Amino acid sequence: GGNLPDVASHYPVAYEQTLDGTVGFVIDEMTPERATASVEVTDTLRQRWGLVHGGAYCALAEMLASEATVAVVHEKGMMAVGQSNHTSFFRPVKEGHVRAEAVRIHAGSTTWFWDVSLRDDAGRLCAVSSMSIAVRPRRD
Amino acid sequence: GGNLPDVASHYPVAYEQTLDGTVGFVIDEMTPERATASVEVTDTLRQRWGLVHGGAYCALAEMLASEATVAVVHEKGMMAVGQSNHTSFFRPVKEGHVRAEAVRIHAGSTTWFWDVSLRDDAGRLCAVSSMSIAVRPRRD
Amino acid sequence: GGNLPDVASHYPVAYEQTLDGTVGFVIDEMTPERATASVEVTDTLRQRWGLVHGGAYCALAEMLASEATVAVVHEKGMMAVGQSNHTSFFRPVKEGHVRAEAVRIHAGSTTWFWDVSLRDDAGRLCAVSSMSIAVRPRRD
Amino acid sequence: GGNLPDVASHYPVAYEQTLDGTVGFVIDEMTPERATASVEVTDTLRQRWGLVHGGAYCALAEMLASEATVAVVHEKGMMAVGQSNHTSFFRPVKEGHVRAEAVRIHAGSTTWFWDVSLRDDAGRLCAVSSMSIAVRPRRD
Ligand SMILES: CC(C)(COP(=O)(O)OP(=O)(O)OC[C@H]1O[C@@H](n2cnc3c(N)ncnc32)[C@H](O)[C@@H]1OP(=O)(O)O)[C@@H](O)C(=O)NCCC(=O)NCCSCC(=O)c1ccc(O)cc1
Ligand SMILES: CC(C)(COP(=O)(O)OP(=O)(O)OC[C@H]1O[C@@H](n2cnc3c(N)ncnc32)[C@H](O)[C@@H]1OP(=O)(O)O)[C@@H](O)C(=O)NCCC(=O)NCCSCC(=O)c1ccc(O)cc1
Ligand SMILES: CC(C)(COP(=O)(O)OP(=O)(O)OC[C@H]1O[C@@H](n2cnc3c(N)ncnc32)[C@H](O)[C@@H]1OP(=O)(O)O)[C@@H](O)C(=O)NCCC(=O)NCCSCC(=O)c1ccc(O)cc1
Ligand SMILES: CC(C)(COP(=O)(O)OP(=O)(O)OC[C@H]1O[C@@H](n2cnc3c(N)ncnc32)[C@H](O)[C@@H]1OP(=O)(O)O)[C@@H](O)C(=O)NCCC(=O)NCCSCC(=O)c1ccc(O)cc1
Repeated sequence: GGNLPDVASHYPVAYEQTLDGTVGFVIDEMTPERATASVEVTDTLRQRWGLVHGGAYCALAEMLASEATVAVVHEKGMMAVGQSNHTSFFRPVKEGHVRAEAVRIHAGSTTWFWDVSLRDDAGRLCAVSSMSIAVRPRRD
Repeated sequence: GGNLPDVASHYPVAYEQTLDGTVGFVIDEMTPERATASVEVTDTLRQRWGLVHGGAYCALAEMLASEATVAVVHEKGMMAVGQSNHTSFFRPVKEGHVRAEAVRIHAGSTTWFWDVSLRDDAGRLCAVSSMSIAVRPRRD
Repeated sequence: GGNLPDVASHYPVAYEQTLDGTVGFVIDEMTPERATASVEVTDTLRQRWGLVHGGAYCALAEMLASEATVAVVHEKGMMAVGQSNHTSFFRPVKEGHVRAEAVRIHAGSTTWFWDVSLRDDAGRLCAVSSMSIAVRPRRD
Repeated sequence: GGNLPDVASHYPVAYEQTLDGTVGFVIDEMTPERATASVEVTDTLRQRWGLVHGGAYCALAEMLASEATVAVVHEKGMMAVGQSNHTSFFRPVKEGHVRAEAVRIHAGSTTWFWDVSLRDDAGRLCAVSSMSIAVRPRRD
């Protein structure tokens, strides 16, 4: 349901059961240099004070940047996992959607790096995340 | 609830409906300088490859560091929100628990900083998060 | 001098004696939303293995982001200081120049955020720095 | 003059000519899990406003964490370079010394991670740096 890249015939955990399926992350565009995703804000994404949870912006950035890397590297026999996620918070989001745009800025042999912007429905920049993704040969 | 600090009579979102209650975060210890929390790994905490989601370590650190700041500052008329969350991933977790310990290292008039360590059931350091928490006068 | 913003009649340390003047940082462009600076690589910018010091990219980003904030806020009675500097290193520099471009992405009442790109003489992205700048009322 | 680990018979750049020798960084203790260094504050370490430059704390952290890794890995045929440096600034330093303690918290096959604390002469925690060091086989 998430439109994550189809790079394998089966996956260990079905979309609807994962963190991402639970909060409702959906990938829209996906290219080697750029990917977008969004999510409808519901309480499941919020913390008790009624704001989108800082963790939700982190998770959306993490999935989008990792999977954008997976889309390219899996068929090359590689695995891609987050090694560093630095998200900074500029404006709270209370409702509507959060919309993430990941732009690739470095693609090394061992590390890819993506800048992710997280905007609210008015287009305001509410958070950014710098994602460093480790790329390593798959163990099996 | 998740045992979050009881600082107000009403909260906008019930624990069990927040991202925190959905994934199952529970605070164990809380003092002004040090707090701990933990979560059972379930699929809701995982991504589709079967590992604990990077976002889940970030969210655990974010709630713990923030709420451990709230516990001190709420009664002083202040709000505390995540301003920066830098989480780095050293070893994946596939199953069991993730346990977090937040140690406060700076308590400034406008910013508190917490180092958070995230450990598996074997005690191994799987991730760390450097949490910066903004502390502002509460709005009407 | 290094062409830093001229906002005060006296400064505690002369350009040529600061770390900035010692290594040779010079600001080229400065507007409220965007600033650029550059430095010639000399041994003073290098570490003992002959590469540009990681600290040198961090210092270039720090001075540029801070002073580009000073340029706006000093006349408003505010001081601006680095609060967080996250620099990530993609490709080393052995000789030539390092050129920095800071693009402002958030200008909040208490925090400004700048994305800084650090490029070699070939235009290649060698490092980036996410600069968070605290903005406070100036003390007597 | 810096007491950096002696792991090779010659180096590309002599200590006194490097950034580190110019500002005066000196390593005191050095073990596989922990290293310390300090530097006397002089104008060469300060910015124009008379404070220690944020870049100086970054550079001290960077050299100490990289070289602490070099001390162990060079004789194993590896190179160690900074891949990420995230320094956060809690209190300015105006004079005296800055004293850095690097503690190793993860030693992977490709990445080592060090927490560095930077204290003033009164022992106050003025800055911290999270250093991720890439370890790679040497090319020659
Ligand atoms: C960190 C890393 C090695 C990781 O690689 P990656 O993201 O997968 O990128 P990739 O491996 O594709 O390589 C990119 C470039 O890195 C360099 N590189 C990568 N691997 C190696 C290697 N094994 N040996 C030598 N150079 C390498 C190389 O220049 C490469 O370009 P190319 O020749 O392959 O086209 C690479 O991004 C890099 O070298 N970044 C720059 C590191 C840097 O310059 N840090 C600052 C200086 S070192 C730290 C320091 O300040 C210090 C100060 C004082 C002191 O006493 C000691 C150290
Ligand atoms: C960033 C911040 C202002 C945030 O404040 P916080 O976390 O709420 O801490 P708090 O406000 O409790 O204050 C801690 C100490 O900071 C200083 N401080 C805080 N607010 C102020 C203020 N409004 N005015 C003057 N000093 C202040 C002061 O020393 C304070 O101690 P105390 O005198 O109150 O006991 C404070 O942590 C701080 O001052 N940190 C250090 C910033 C720093 O030194 N950065 C590096 C140098 S500035 C950046 C730079 O490298 C640069 C280079 C070249 C160039 O041309 C320009 C800039
Ligand atoms: C961090 C900070 C307060 C810093 O302020 P700044 O960079 O100077 O920005 P500025 O003060 O100009 O304000 C920007 C917007 O922030 C909000 N804000 C700023 N100051 C305040 C304040 N004193 N009171 C209420 N809202 C404020 C407000 O929306 C403001 O817009 P406006 O209404 O003034 O137009 C502001 O950037 C901000 O609010 N960012 C978002 C913080 C955020 O949403 N973090 C994640 C959620 S809180 C952390 C968390 O996940 C958590 C999870 C579970 C749990 O149990 C507890 C916490
Ligand atoms: C990042 C890195 C691979 C780099 O390695 P390092 O710092 O040199 O550490 P090292 O290579 O020594 O290995 C440490 C452990 O990492 C794992 N690992 C390392 N290399 C590999 C590999 N090639 N294949 C599988 N596992 C590996 C392995 O568990 C290893 O332990 P051991 O079996 O070797 O004893 C390793 O630190 C690591 O795996 N860290 C954890 C990564 C992580 O769990 N990130 C979060 C989950 S993935 C990102 C994400 O959230 C996501 C969400 C949704 C979605 O749709 C996609 C992704």
